[PDB]
Amino acid sequence: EVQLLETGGGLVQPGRSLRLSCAASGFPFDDYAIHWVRLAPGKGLEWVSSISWDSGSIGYADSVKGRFTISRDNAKNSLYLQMNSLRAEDTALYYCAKGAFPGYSSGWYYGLDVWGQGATVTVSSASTKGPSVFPLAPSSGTAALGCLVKDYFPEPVTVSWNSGALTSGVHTFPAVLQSSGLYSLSSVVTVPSSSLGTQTYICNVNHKPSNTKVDKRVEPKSC
Amino acid sequence: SVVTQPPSASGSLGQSVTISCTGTSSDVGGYNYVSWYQQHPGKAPKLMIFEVSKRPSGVPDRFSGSKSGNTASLTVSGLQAEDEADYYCSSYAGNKGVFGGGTKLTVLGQPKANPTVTLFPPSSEELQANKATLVCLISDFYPGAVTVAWKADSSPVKAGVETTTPSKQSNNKYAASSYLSLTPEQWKSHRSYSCQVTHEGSTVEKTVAPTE
Repeated sequence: EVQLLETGGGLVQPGRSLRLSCAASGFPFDDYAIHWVRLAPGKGLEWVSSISWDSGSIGYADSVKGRFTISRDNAKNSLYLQMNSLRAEDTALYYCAKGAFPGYSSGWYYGLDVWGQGATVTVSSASTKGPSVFPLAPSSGTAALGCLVKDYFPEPVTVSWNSGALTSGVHTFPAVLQSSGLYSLSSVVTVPSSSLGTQTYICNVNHKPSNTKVDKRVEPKSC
Repeated sequence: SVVTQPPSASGSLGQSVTISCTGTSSDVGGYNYVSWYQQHPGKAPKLMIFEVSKRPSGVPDRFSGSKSGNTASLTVSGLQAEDEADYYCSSYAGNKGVFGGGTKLTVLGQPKANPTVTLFPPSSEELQANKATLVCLISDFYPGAVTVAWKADSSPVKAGVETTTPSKQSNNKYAASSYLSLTPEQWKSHRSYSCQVTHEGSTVEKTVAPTE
């Protein structure tokens, strides 16, 4: 299938730089023009940049003109966006999107049919605090287990299960901004009961601001 | 530039709702290249309309496009539960594109969904760190309004309560969570603690105990 995957996200201070990548597959990347579109929190979509198949046509939004640098490597089927001198208003979710037809403006003519999952970019001068991860054990025909991502700052944290292999039955929840100024989060998976002593459930918490990466095995309580 | 879009739209199940998209003579009113996109929470946008009124393969006939002057409109007839999402319009502007502000579409008057509540006691690892947290999790409910009440035995809790704002998940349904913070000595002092989830007049209660 057609597929686009953005990488290179994270938190970075106002004025610093950050480079985004978009890996393409499933379609002839050699001929199509690709574009960047961001989604700012609370706002809507906003077009960032565009580049033709041979880099002969390049365009930027006025808010990032002379600030971002778009490029591509057709041999690696990869699109890039070099973001320098980042501002707080650059905090957004950056999407990699291809057009319906390989032309430059054709993505505007006939729409952008394929989008990637996006890569989060945060531009703030805030402080940093790593989260404590505690397991929410189940009672040893389904059961609910999870782990508690407690007292971190700032947003966000990513929680996967079994290095990403456990996606079915995984319940997602938003974070509380507690009165202490710190966030807290919890992730929970619903699994069949007859597998508590058989399978291993590990929640992978990644808080890039603090460079904290915790893997907590969640196992049934011993009453 | 800026393409004006109403922040929110609404329509009842089976009814119709039109979402306007207003630009200028150099974008919306200058070309017949207006696109419409649908975005469910947690997922990438999906092309619904291109060239003002053309539908790609995979888009139902319920979505239809039109344009009149500097104003493009998206009409969704026979509104359905899965149509609740965000909708952005796009337009060509001369080697550049521009999106609308976006409109949240709420489908009013649908069958309710009862929340699934799960309450977790404090873990032994948190208690060994001289802390204690009760984690109440509420998911798969609709509509989004919900009240969460904590109880020590039968009496209401004094302080230490944090609760999320209900937000829709990838399955297009709402989910929230509430956190009751206690010291380890408070946790072992009461017989039981209860999370009370009131949703659309119905109340659910889950209970944990330090002994059980």
